[PDB]
Amino acid sequence: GCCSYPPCFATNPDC
Repeated sequence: GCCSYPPCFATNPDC
């Protein structure tokens, strides 16, 4: 889960 995990939300343009 990229959009619910804080560091993967901050790095990826879609989230």
